[PDB]
Amino acid sequence: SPIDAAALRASVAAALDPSTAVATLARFDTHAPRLLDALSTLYGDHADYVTWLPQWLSALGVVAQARPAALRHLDDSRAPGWFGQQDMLGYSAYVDRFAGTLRGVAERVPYLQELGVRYLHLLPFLRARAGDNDGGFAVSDYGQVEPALGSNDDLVALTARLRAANISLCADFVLNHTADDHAWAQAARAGDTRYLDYYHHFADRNAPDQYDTTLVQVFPPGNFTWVDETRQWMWTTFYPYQWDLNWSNPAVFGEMALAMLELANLGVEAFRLDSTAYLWKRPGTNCMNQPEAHTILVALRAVADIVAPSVVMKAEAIVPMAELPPYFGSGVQRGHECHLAYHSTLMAAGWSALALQRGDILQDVIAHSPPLPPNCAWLSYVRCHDDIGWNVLQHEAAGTAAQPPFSLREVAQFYANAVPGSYARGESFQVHGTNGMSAALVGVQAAHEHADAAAAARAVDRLVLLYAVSLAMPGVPLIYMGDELALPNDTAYLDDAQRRHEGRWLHRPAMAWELAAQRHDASTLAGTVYTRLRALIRLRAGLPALAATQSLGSVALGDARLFALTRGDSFLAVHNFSDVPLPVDLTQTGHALWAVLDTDGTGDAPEPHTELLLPAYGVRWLQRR
Repeated sequence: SPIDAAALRASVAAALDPSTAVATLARFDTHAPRLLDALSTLYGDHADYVTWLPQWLSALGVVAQARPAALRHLDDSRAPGWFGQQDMLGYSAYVDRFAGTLRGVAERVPYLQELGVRYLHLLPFLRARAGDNDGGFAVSDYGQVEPALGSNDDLVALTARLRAANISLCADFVLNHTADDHAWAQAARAGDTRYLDYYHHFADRNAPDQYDTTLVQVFPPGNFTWVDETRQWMWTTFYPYQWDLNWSNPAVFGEMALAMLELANLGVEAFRLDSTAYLWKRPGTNCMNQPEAHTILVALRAVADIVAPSVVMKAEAIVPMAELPPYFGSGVQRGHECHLAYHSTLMAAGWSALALQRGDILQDVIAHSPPLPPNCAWLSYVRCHDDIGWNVLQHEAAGTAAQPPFSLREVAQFYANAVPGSYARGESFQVHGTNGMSAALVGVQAAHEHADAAAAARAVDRLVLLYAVSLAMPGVPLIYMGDELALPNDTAYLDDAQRRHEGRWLHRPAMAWELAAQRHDASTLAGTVYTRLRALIRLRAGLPALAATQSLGSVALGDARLFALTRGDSFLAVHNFSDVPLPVDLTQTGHALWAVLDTDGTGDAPEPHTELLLPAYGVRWLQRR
């Protein structure tokens, strides 16, 4: 048998230089049983399995051999769980909006380094469909930088610059579907049945019709598109020019694993795995969140474990926190799937708590946050390139006997300025999500409109408060580009025939480097925000209690306006989500004489306290000494 365990190790060994292959073959021996078990489960009976597996493993070995020395070094030196250390801070941005090009990004590395960023997410920058391309999410080549943004050489140079600054690049890997002008799609359109089989194709409406009875439409239109060139119905979950890959075909698994490693070899250190819920289709289901989708992620993780162990696997899935634990792996796979998942529940709860002046909403979220397996952590965030999806908080909004319900529509209408008096200037997305920048959402725009200096200062307090919550979490707190300067909404897109249909442009502004130049000027908005965030980031970096290995807990306080969380046994963070100054008796919760840290940037001590008086929207960080 060509696929004997021994012959499989041989397929990989056949590509490696015996002299630099010891480390790779050792990791193969460790992780291959898990990988091969998963591949067998997925593809064991596929007609091409036996002929596919050995040559694919050889191709994997070839890509492993090509792994640059500088990246091999990270593989060898990075400890498990490195991405959850307390000095980890993240930043998410579009390449064009941030600095135009990959070269431009490289030139702004010192800005990121000074901010304290160790984890940089650049939104989709790989070559994407000609014309409409779903904001870069319709990918035409997983192995080539979008030319208007730069070349592969520029990416190599950028990641080398990033590594010197101790920064890790995170890139999107759109696993579920490709642009219809991807090379595989073009080969299908040219009649090559091998590549046609890289996608889901049907000669007539018979199966699509039946699938339509159980599928949920994402863009209410359709899940299938007739392609005249091939005269087939193609599965198109999202836009008609995005064809769903056929993950039941092992060739597709092989190709995508290789594309991942080839990105890693250009210096990508973390993969935002997108649209993973849709990877597996099963007749008679909604074709979402099938067990096989996780098995695929397990297999990809094992490939990374063998070839590029310093790489991080991140689930993109924006869902209620209760639905996230499967991404960290189930059963013997626990700790062997995704390293990271997004804490969207906490994000939405922050905004809700702020609008309703109810810290108890956050208390509840922390109290029920899923425990993190070893080498797993959260991405915590306040905003992102998408609208705020309130739906993740549906469960909490229903409330309980001990927790009063709240209205998600009331929160959304607040932020869309749909009720008189509101300080927010967001907009409803075409319960509907909310578009807008953090600064416009917390009251900065409205304060300016009213020429109100006091109201602007309260807005800043709210912004810093939301970020403080993220910064105390186990994992990577992720700053959305420009929030560190309180960048405002961008309305110019309304005048752009090509962009006006897309409301999310409101919160996708270009970086204003003239405001960035003001970040140390305490007398400016940019400077006040940046300095206050830096104070927290600096403290975070010096607190081992905040590392992802340490516990996360909540402390119930008598007042629903307050919110308290603990990290490990030596850190406590107390928050006031109201506009009223409120006292806290530390002895009530066994925190008497804990020291108050200098979160504001001068008190100045720190000193032991037995009680606190928290200003409106206030944050206090305390350490056990």
